[PDB]
Amino acid sequence: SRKESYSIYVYKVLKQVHPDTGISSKAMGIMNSFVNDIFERIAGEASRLAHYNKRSTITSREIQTAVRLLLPGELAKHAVSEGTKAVTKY
Amino acid sequence: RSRKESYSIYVYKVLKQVHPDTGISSKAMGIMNSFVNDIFERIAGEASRLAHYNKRSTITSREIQTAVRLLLPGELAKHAVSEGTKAVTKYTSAK
Amino acid sequence: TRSSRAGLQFPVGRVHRLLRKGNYSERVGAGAPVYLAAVLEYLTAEILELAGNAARDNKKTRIIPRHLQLAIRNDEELNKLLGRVTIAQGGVLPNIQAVLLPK
Amino acid sequence: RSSRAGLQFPVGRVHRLLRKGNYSERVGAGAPVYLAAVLEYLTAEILELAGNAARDNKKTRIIPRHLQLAIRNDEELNKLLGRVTIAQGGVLPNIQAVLLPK
Amino acid sequence: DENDWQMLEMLKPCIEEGFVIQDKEVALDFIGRRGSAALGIRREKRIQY
Amino acid sequence: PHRYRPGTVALREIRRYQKSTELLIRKLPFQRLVREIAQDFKTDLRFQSAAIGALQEASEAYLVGLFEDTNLCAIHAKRVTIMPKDIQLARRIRGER
Amino acid sequence: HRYRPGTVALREIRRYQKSTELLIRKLPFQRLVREIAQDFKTDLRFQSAAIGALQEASEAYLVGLFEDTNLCAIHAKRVTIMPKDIQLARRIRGERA
Amino acid sequence: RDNIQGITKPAIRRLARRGGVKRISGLIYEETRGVLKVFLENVIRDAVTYTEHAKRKTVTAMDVVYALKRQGRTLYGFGG
Amino acid sequence: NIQGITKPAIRRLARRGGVKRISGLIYEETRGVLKVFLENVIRDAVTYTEHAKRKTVTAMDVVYALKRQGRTLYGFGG
Repeated sequence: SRKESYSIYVYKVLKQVHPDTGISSKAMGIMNSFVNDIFERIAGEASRLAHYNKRSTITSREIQTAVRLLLPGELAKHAVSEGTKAVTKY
Repeated sequence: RSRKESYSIYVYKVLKQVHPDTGISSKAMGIMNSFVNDIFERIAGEASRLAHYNKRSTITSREIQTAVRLLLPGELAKHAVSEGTKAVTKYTSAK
Repeated sequence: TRSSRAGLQFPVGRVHRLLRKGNYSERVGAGAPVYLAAVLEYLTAEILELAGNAARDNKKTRIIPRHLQLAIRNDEELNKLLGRVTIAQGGVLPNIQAVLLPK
Repeated sequence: RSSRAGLQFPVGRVHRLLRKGNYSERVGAGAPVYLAAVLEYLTAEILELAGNAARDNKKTRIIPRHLQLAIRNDEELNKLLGRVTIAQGGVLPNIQAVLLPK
Repeated sequence: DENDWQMLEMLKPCIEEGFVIQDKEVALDFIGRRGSAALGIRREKRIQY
Repeated sequence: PHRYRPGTVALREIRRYQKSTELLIRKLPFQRLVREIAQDFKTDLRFQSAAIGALQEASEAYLVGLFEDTNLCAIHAKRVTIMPKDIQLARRIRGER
Repeated sequence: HRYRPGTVALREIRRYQKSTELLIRKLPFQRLVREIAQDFKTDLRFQSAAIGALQEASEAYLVGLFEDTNLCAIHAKRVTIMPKDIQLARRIRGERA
Repeated sequence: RDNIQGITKPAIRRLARRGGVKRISGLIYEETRGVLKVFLENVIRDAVTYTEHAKRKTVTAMDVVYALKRQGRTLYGFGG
Repeated sequence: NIQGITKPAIRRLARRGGVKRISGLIYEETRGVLKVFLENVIRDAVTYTEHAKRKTVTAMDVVYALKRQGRTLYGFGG
């Protein structure tokens, strides 16, 4: 049916990183499971923080400190920089 | 002066049922409160994932039943299903 | 209340409030927190049962948390559930490796 | 809003999944932007090592063997996804010290 | 006048404050975000307006 | 067409299988093992094949992890002949019973 | 007079598997925790409850670590531990990648 | 019947070689079969649990994935 | 600094852990593993505290940080 996936988005990512590199179906399934995993982890950790300070809504700041919680140092620092840049540009 | 909550009196009455000649330290009461909070959050999360992987949002007692059989080890969960079904029947047959 | 309407010691209303203020789904069914109260009370009943036997072990009347730790660790399934959760003031079992014993 | 963020992971579909997510009461308007940026950075961080793995064996289509090697060759991505196990993967080509004949 | 460094010197405020918009359609949108664009008008429609 | 000392076949199999990707336990005995344990909990099941392949994948993962820890215990014990008490130590320290 | 080795050692294993009171005492461990935390933000104030929780967690985690260390050191046919036992056990538990 | 011996001795040998084992004893095999059996017991218990609460007489791969998520040994690749 | 962790205290932890006889370099290895674990825990705790926008580490930040480790601790109301 209209089972929605993340196919064409990661295709555009791969075209904008290695512009002449193909990829298989099951590898795309692995990427799909990867994105859904990281999405549930960060959203669950954000919901935990929402309850831990009794704040019933979600801003970007919870997401920022959530990715501070999950990922270790260097990748976290780069992701914070990327998120702040995209947020300020938006 | 926020009015915080606990579980001291309810567990204390359960203790007075099954062990009447038995005291308790309040530190142990905090331990048991943390214990019940942990058990409660685990059962809540399993009920949550049941609701997600079933494409429904109406939590019956049946989802709570299957979460009880998942989270707990076997024979203890069998007695737990017994206790739960008995409480459901005794609460829903009467009012 | 609804508690004696099922004959327990754990409330239904507080649990029914917590199931909405945890946002664990949209709606909460009728008798499901009663079921959960029964499950919780059976669990803590078995725990405090073995805790009382542990209180009988060192011949004390008020339960100290060492008795809690030993009662959790001695049962097989209660060491299966609460194995990944250490307990404050818990300690460990009386454990001596027999291959270390002197002749 | 994808164009308003200049990114590629669509913030609107993220926003729809966050509304049906049981996560708070209300969802801000910049939080899915921030989240889609973090996910884009992680997918680029993996596909970079995937391209290097496909280049080390001179292969065009990236296979899940390349993915598994690319995950285990990083140190921080091993520390993240260590309790994750990818299908079709295999392991590192790994030989111990005392196993080789002297 | 390219040496008219004061011209540049009062410009650079404007350049570097508008620098937050580096392409066309988010600029048109930043306009519609004021320009009588009734909310809900989709982004490409707001830009048409 | 010759025989050499024991050990060359071992390292050759290590290289051949770390080069290789796919399944080591074959399909159909694994399917009948799954059906044996599955019928004992509920009668008359029906299966998706990809479910059984996922089971096989998880099984191979769990055994490979156990063998890695077992070989680390063995090389720690100044031995290469693994013995079942190595697997005893391994599944003790992972705490999974 | 003098006893034999193992008398005092196992006697204190018996004497120290009974009291759950903490052994790493308060103030030097507190100065250590403030030293560790100092390089995250300047001049952070502390509750006593967080210090007590980390003190309990530290002693419990090293109890579990020493259990797996001693099981390794006996399993490799020795009586006395050495730090590669700790390395082996931590390699098993998946802390070292 | 006897499908635990459907796990062959060369299969245990092959999985030892991929993992890196060089010297395989003879007492290892049935202990390995037993550990495989206990693992499959817990996994298929959770799988049948999710299947019965689905009220469907067929076990899906998605249920296997979700049960593995309940373990801590999460499998990607096959959906979910 | 690190040398509040005295030798006989590490010996006492070896006694409760089940160890009879101790080598020498166990001391430095214990200090290293102790420092690594406390670093991870205090980093998650101060991350919780910085989202709390407060200057003092709670007990609750410690409890939920050890929850995030998969090393849940009771006794302190979490």
